[PDB]
Amino acid sequence: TSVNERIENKRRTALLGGGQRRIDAQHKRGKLTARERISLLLDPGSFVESDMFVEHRCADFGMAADKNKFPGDSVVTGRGRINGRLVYVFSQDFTVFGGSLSGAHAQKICKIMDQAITVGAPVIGLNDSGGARIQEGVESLAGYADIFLRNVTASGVIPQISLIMGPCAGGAVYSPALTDFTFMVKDTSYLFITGPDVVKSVTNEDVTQEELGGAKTHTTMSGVAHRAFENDVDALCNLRDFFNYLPLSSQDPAPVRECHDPSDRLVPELDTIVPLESTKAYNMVDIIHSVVDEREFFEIMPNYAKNIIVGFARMNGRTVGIVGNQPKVASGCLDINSSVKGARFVRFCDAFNIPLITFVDVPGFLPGTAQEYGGIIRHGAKLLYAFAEATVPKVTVITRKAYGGAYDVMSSKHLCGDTNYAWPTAEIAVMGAKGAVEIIFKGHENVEAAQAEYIEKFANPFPAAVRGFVDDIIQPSSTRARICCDLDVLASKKVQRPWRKHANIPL
Amino acid sequence: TSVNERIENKRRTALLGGGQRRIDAQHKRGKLTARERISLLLDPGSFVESDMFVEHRCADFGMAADKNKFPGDSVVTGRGRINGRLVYVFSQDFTVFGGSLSGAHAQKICKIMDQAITVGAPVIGLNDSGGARIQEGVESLAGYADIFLRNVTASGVIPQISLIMGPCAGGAVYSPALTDFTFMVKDTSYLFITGPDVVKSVTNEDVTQEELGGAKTHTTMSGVAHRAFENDVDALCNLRDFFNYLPLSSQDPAPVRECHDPSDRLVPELDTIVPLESTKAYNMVDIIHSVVDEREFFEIMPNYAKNIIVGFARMNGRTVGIVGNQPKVASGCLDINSSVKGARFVRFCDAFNIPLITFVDVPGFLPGTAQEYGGIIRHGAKLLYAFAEATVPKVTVITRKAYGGAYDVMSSKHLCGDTNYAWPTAEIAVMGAKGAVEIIFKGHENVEAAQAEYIEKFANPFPAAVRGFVDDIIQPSSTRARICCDLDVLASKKVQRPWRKHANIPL
Ligand SMILES: *C(=O)CCCC[C@@H]1SC[C@@H]2NC(=O)N[C@@H]21
Ligand SMILES: *C(=O)CCCC[C@@H]1SC[C@@H]2NC(=O)N[C@@H]21
Repeated sequence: TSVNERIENKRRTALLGGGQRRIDAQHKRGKLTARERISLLLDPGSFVESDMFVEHRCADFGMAADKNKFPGDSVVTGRGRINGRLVYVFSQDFTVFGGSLSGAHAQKICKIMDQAITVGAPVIGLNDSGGARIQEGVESLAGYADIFLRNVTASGVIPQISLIMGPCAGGAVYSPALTDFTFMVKDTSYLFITGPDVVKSVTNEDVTQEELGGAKTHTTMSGVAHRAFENDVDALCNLRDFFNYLPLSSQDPAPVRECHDPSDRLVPELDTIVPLESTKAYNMVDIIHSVVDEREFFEIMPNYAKNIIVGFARMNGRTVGIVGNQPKVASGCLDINSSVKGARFVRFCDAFNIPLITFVDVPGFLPGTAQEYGGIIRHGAKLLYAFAEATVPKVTVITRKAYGGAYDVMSSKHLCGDTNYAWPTAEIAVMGAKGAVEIIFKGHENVEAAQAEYIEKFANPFPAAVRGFVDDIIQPSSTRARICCDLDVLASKKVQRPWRKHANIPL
Repeated sequence: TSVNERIENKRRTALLGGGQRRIDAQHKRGKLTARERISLLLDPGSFVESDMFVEHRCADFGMAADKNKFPGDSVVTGRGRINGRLVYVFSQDFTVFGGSLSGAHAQKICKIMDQAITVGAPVIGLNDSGGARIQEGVESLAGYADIFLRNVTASGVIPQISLIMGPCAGGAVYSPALTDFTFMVKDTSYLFITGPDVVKSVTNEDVTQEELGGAKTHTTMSGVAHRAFENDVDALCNLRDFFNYLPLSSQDPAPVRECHDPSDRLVPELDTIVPLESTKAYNMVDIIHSVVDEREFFEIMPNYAKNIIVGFARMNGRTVGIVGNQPKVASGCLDINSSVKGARFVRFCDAFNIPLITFVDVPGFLPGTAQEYGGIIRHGAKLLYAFAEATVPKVTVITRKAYGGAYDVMSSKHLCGDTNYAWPTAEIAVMGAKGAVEIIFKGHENVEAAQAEYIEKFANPFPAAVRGFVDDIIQPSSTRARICCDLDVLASKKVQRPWRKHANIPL
């Protein structure tokens, strides 16, 4: 056998992976293989695979046998482009040793992370594993340590996107916790530290795989996964479109893309969304959809902390992040869960120079022992900090209510905001007229007259505007045009801040 | 066997190394072991050994047998102090696998280099090896690559001192080429890429070990080793004293140490060293010894390029570097070899904030085809650059001759010097009076009168001094006091220079 023949056989084996019968199982299971997934993700013909001939060096427990020598060592790594833009990817291959992490496995992933940091290119990981490769022992633990170090170092330098498309257990579960966004695939992906076998052995509780770490749990109740997609093909199609929003590095401005939607059009549909009756809820999403370019909005965590809306959109071609209250759910009140989702989203957009638009309608905080015992004070400070720290353009629109300390938490002008607009129905106060009059006028005669006088003077947007809290009071139909104008002039804004070794968010 | 018993046996094996019989050979050979050498080098009780329990992971060619498992894997690494000052060291142990370099071998060395860079501590290596460990194959080549990368990265950050105390072959020979100073041990150390067996196989020439790569060759003819010491014990004793001159990092000022030698004393011995007869040589070393604190001078490469003197000394407690000509050898003329030694010494002292004192007495360059064919133009530019680039205090004293372009090469005031003094016998000119008059007065009558007129006006230190080339003309007896005064006021001097990615020395 010649050298060239050996090489050709090594290429064909790396392409097959764990063997055709294991591929057949993956397809029976409704899953794509690691190499098929890359072909869908990246532009045709743009993918360049690295280190395809790397094999493990472990010789213990029979691992020195030729029957265990799978070139590629369970990961596909390399670089490519999505719509002409450079991206680094890796995808874990479940057909070789179960997708378990070896020393060399982690290495290959680390090397492309080092290039991505060096050139300033994003990294997308497609995760699917069973955990560490116990046959090597502590080399897989060193593998995890090296990946974790890169994931932390890359934070704020390049965006890191993780899509989980299968099981995930052991140390693998912490890389999505270090990246910026985590997505899952409904009823196909799992994310858990230990399996149901350990849970039942430790505590006398019964649980199945879908209940312990299923995609529905992590997108609806734990707040870990940002969005689950129906299947592998739809998940990668939406991932490509999501990719188009983000810059390649934090040194880059928010991407600007060709846009046909006139920036100066009016939106008459906004003038009557907000009811005059204070106890009538409305859907904030109708406002978000009508303002954003071509009515396209990418919603993050649609099923978790529904009282606050966060997501991506484009206005006049430029990527922006949108945060707003949802009065339809829990009167639009802040709670622990909403503060966690908000702070994380805001922090990402600030780090990568993506402007923020805030739609405020918040009557206060959710009362009760469930929130007080949960540390609502500690968690609420997370959203206040996330806005106060921001140095990217911030445009706030107040649609109806902003009572109490929630006024400042939801990116008020006094946290170094750029512009703040009020709609005619906006009301800014420490509390509603009923509470304020009962406290201010206590024991006096003709309280009912005092109630009428207070409402006429303070139950509107004027006592705040005349003080400099609001820059203008605008007709809702003009909101989009007003925001577009601010975005196109604040984009070159820089501010100074004292030197710090690093930030100290309340956590 | 309990866990504690196993640990105690692992400690005793690491201390023994390659076994008592191999130690016996080392002592028969007149050599100390790697651990005995550290005890001599570092302050008693200050040494802390790291990673004493590390073993190789190679399982091929029988390397998995328990009989090959030597804890420490042929290197002693760790940290300590010399006179209270932190230093990182490693010493290669020849008794385990011949001192050959394994993957893990290089690792352990790299880890202490990473700490030394992080804290700002010097590194001293004691080298003794036979080359790569061929049983591992390409892992030892990766080992060399990682060491080389650290040695380059540390340059200009911490000083790196290498003492070779045994054979050195293969890739190992390049680490002393990356460090700042290389020392050897006479008739015990060797430094060669390939052995005499390869040389005789390639070319029809006979050579022995001492001729191919002996300490005498590298200190006298190739200019690679800075100084050879008689034996292992004397080599480490002089190394400790050398260590006391250098700062721990380039962020530190030149060390200042208690000194009893008055800074303002006169040195009458200098007034009559330089003869009035222009063709009478004198020994520059008598001037150097009489100026420096307590007449202590550390001479570098005493037997190579004897026409130029470089070394370390202290004036008023502060470490300084001294460069000067030696008129005793080749009239004090510059050549290829002298330019190489000078530029390297000057560059080190500048990088680590050690002031320079220059004693100039140079009639020009060595003529002939031996120098022209050797690239005297290219090599002479090395010393000119090394001085011109310097940003540390530079004090120049001109004792007798400075003709031609050599005037500027030997750190003239026009290369951003701080002070420049002339002795009464100094003469600065493009060329001597005889050549200048024959060229200026060609074909004229009464040339002999023109010769007398030229000598009376130009053959002294005045045509340069009246132009601003010399700051003062001083009596030699006051030289030391004048230099001490300049050093104590230039020490806080900083200059600005345009931004550069990196320097581009002519090479
Ligand atoms: C009736 O008195 C209940 C009042 C709750 C109104 C809302 S709920 C959360 C905010 N906190 C608060 O005190 N008022 C707001
Ligand atoms: C006799 O004419 C030889 C003159 C050499 C004098 C010295 S040697 C090196 C310098 N170069 C030079 O032209 N003169 C100096």
